[PDB]
Amino acid sequence: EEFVCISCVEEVRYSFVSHLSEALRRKGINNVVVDVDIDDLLFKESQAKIEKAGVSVMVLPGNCDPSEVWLDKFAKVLECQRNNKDQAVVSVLYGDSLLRDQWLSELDFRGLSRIHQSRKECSDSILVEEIVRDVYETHFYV
Amino acid sequence: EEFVCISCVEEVRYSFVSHLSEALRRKGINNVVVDVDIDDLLFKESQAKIEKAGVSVMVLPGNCDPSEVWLDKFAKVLECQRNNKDQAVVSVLYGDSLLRDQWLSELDFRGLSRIHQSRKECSDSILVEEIVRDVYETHFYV
Ligand code: NA
Ligand code: NA
Ligand code: NA
Ligand code: NA
Repeated sequence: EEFVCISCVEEVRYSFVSHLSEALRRKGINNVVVDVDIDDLLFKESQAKIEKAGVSVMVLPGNCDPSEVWLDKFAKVLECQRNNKDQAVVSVLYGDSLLRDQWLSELDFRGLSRIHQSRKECSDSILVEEIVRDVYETHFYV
Repeated sequence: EEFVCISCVEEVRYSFVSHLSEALRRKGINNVVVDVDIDDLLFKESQAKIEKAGVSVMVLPGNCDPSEVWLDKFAKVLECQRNNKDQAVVSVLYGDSLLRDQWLSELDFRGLSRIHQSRKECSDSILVEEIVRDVYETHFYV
């Protein structure tokens, strides 16, 4: 049973991410959520979730400067990918005031090219469906 | 074809409300969304949506003082109910920092008793499902 690991900051754990998780489940795609804001104690005990995931969906705080977010919070998520080079990484730039050019630069530097983004007056429900369709058709549909 | 009208402020139109709308649609429940922050010009042209709705779901900005919100923005929604006393009203106190006691007082004063609320570390996806189950079983299931 392949599954998806969604990583995020605590601010969207119970809002946007909860809808994303439920939409994946409705599609028949098992998933777990990892809050990157937890102590590195609990993170160590959660690393296996990320490492064993067939798909890693990183939901990024797109309103924030990547220079204060990536190394601090998300580098530890991506490093889990090499314990599984069958693992795909999908990135989501989420927020109502994206530092879009900054994040696109950041993701390119990290070698990440599969990117979904919040858009002006585009509904989050549509964004969720877009992420689900991508994960589903790429990895759970043949 | 009975339908639901969801009223809300612009801040949650494309986030929480979009998930609520999509969840109602998945359940087979037709629905439309009215943004209460629009000009009273466009509101007049949207009154019919509210008046003809079998269920009016008011998604309220629960982090805000009801004394600055209700009369200003939502009284005009509830007044549409009497053009249809077959119309039920469901209220949702949405926000991550609810002025809960203030809003409960406000709703009681308005004669409204069907109330869903954001809860500490309770997912919005669950809140949506709760609202959908209530609307569905009360009005679209016999
Ligand atoms: Na779920
Ligand atoms: Na997308
Ligand atoms: Na929809
Ligand atoms: Na509820």
